[PDB]
Amino acid sequence: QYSIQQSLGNASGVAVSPINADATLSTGVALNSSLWAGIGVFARGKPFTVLAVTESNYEDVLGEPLKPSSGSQFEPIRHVYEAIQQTSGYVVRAVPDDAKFPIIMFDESGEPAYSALPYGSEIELDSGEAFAIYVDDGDPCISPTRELTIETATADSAGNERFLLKLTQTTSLGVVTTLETHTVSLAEEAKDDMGRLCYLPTALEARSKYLRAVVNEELISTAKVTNKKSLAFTGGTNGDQSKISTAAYLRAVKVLNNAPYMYTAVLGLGCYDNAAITALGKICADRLIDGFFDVKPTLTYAEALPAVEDTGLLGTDYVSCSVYHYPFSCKDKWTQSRVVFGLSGVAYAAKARGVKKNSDVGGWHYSPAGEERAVIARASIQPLYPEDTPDEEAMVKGRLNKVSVGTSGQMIIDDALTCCTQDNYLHFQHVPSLMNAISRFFVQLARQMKHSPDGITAAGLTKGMTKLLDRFVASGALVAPRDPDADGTEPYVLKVTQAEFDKWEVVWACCPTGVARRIQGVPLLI
Amino acid sequence: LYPEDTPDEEAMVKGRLNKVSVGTSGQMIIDDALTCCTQDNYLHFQHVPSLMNAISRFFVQLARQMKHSPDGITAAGLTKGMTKLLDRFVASGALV
Amino acid sequence: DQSKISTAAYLRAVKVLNNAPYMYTAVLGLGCYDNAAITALGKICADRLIDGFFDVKPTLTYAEALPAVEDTGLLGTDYVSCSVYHYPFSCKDKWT
Repeated sequence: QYSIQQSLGNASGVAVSPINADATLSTGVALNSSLWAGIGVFARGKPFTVLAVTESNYEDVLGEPLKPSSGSQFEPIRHVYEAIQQTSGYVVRAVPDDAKFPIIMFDESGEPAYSALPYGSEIELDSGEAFAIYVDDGDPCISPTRELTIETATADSAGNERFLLKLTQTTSLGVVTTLETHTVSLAEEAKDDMGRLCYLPTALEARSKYLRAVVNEELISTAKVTNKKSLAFTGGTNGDQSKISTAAYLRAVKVLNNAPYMYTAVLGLGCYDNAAITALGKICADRLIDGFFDVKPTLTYAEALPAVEDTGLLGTDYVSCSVYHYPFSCKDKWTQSRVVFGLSGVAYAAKARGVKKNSDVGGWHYSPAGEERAVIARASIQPLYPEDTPDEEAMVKGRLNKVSVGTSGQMIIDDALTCCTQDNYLHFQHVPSLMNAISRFFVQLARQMKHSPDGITAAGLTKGMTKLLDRFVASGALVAPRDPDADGTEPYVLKVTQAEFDKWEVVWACCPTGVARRIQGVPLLI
Repeated sequence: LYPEDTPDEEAMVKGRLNKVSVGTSGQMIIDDALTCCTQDNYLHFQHVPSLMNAISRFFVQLARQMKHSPDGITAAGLTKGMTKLLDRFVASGALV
Repeated sequence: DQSKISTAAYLRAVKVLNNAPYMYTAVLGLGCYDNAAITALGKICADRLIDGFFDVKPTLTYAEALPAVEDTGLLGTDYVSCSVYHYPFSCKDKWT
């Protein structure tokens, strides 16, 4: 046929305007997905990077669980295991300065040499070294050891010689498995069988998870690789992970702050550094993200209260943050021995269970402390301080959540409170979750409506906000106000004020539902 | 070609990419259809632009014939033709 | 050598295809991975109100697929009917 023009001119031809649709605009936000983020010390992982762990592949990413014999190192992995039973998450690994990774350098002839370098430092190539290969994963080549083999290959039209690199893993007993196989060429312009580019640094950065390579530009032209079998990486050791400086924790927190991925909750994976907890609370307040924190279980009942005040969270600046204390002990599943845990992740599990009760709205109504939401399933619990009882009123004043014995003999979280000094309905965790969800949805929807003529954007904002509020009311989030004489029966009241010519204000008022914490009954005779 | 690796569904939806999956009978299948539209204004779907383009093409072809006509007659012609086309589409189930 | 084709030849072929008396309903990218050619094909699709299908290079991995779509000049509201797909798997040729 022929082209169809648009916005016809002054005569003759006809035109069809582009399709116009604006009342159909909508914003797609899950509002039900819950994800957790945290930092910790793990046996295997890439230092100071955000790593995504799921229910299936978390063990491979984080490596083998740490032995309980070592001090203050088994907590993060087991907290991650407890918290990951519901949803996936993001972790940041912290490493001491003493740790290092191995590097294998190749000469012009092909004679290999071995060295070890710290994680932060960048490698340097001296004269006579064609290139170097190091491990990006950071797992030390102890116990299961990684070995590299080189084989020759055929050319491709242009005569660019290529070779096969094979990385294998060998256990202590002698079991050998093939991990990776790749075809790489020293020539800058090389092609694979399927047409993929064949350059060792580019190929490793594109389709490899373990190895990276750096090639000295001086010796790229004159370099030859011969047949070498079973090249083993030299000794790479991990420093004492029991002692971690505050600077490393701060750097890990800063790295976690700048993460493109979206996470719904922030968890303290066995971190007892006050500065790190304050930074995590600042991140939670900045991102309007719920946060859970744990006081050191080693402290007694009397010493628990000053510990909360020691952390810079007791104030009105951090509202969504919550704290817990758990001084009991249990038994590890992997190793049959006594262990002490921190009550972090169980609260996240309760929150996830409460969220999953609804599909579209999100189901953020339920507090993370209930008869069925929180159960704390563990092998066996032995109290560490018998013949001693806590003070409930002191804990309420200090904003601490305690534990009790359930009807079926299972330990249970009997209260949910946040780190808010005032009693202005904010110490409860039920309301900030709803408010944060509403604010996030409003920000996401308003970001799309930027730079619009007046009137159209008013209708769009009103329609979207009314739909969201109606959905929340239908889900049961909002209840009629407790004062019907002074306040209208409408659960929510929304108003839009243009005010300034370019600025524009929106106000919404909601009545959160009630939480049954104390029940009192009296008998009367008639 | 890349085992032990999984894609991110949400990232693909944000980037307007159509992925593939495994069907019930063991056959690979295209599980989504999206277009290169940044906004979510019902245009990222491929179902609507096809209908709109067909309607526009038919309207252009029919209006090309009715050029240079006295008023009234051309109004009746355009109204009758467009009503017939829209009734046909409604009967076919295009519009709800 | 047909392996290496300059962008000018692709642009000339696209321009020749634009001026075709015959009518076609869809535009397909037959294994063309030149960004300029894909943008020109999308422009033709938008101009003729013709549905278009395009394919990202299968050689890229899952992570690298997303930047490739943004590299092509199709992520916008100007091209609505255009669609893109990714398929990194392999098969066997019937002839060989």
